[PDB]
Amino acid sequence: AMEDFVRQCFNPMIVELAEKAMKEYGEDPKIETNKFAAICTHLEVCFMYSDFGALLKHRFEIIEGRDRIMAWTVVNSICNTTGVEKPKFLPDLYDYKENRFIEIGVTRREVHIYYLEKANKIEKTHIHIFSFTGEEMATKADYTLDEESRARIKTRLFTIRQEMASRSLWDSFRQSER
Ligand SMILES: O=C(O[C@@H]1Cc2c(O)cc(O)cc2O[C@@H]1c1cc(O)c(O)c(O)c1)c1cc(O)c(O)c(O)c1
Ligand SMILES: O=C(O[C@@H]1Cc2c(O)cc(O)cc2O[C@@H]1c1cc(O)c(O)c(O)c1)c1cc(O)c(O)c(O)c1
Ligand SMILES: [Mn+2]
Ligand SMILES: [Mn+2]
Repeated sequence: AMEDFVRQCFNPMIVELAEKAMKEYGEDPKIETNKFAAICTHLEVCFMYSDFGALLKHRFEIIEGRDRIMAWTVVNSICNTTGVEKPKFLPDLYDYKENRFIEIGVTRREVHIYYLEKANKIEKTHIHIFSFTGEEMATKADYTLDEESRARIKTRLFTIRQEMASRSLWDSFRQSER
């Protein structure tokens, strides 16, 4: 059962944020278990990406995984102090070094298409897509992180993928992203 996997594979904080998020949108984590696990994955990658952070003490501000009220407080704080334009939707991070917001995507399809669907849904937000195929794609080929950091994100995705596969959950998870 994909539900049981999610609760074994991901830390309880991540799992809880995934539930809250699904319920906010009216979805039952016990029925839409593939989506449940997708959300956990997007969450964990955002935090991983966050935790990689010479000059600045914390290079990234984390925005995903917060209640919307705090998310916008943090986003408006950053905007009102750095002067950067205010997004129309909440992104996932802010980069203090490059002074821009980042929208992380995670797909189990080919990056190039998911990238495009993301970009259309936003415009000054830097997009960075990962996939379970091991690929990635970022606006203007600027991957923000070093290669050490990205490889760790990619390992984690592949680690999730093998643990799914071993329990035959993978192929469903792969097909459900429609
Ligand atoms: O975080 C994911 O969902 C968030 C919660 C959510 C939901 O509950 C229902 C719904 O209609 C939309 C929805 O948008 C949220 C979301 C936030 C993101 O930052 C994001 O990149 C995204 O694809 C989406 C997510 C990410 C994914 O990458 C993904 O494949 C997935 O199935 C889900
Ligand atoms: O609801 C506030 O905090 C949390 C965030 C939040 C949200 O994002 C969307 C939503 O549908 C409800 C919602 O409730 C949350 C909340 C958290 C609590 O710990 C709590 O006791 C509560 O009554 C509720 C809140 C309300 C306020 O009126 C307020 O001034 C404030 O600073 C914060
Ligand atoms: Mn987000
Ligand atoms: Mn995202």
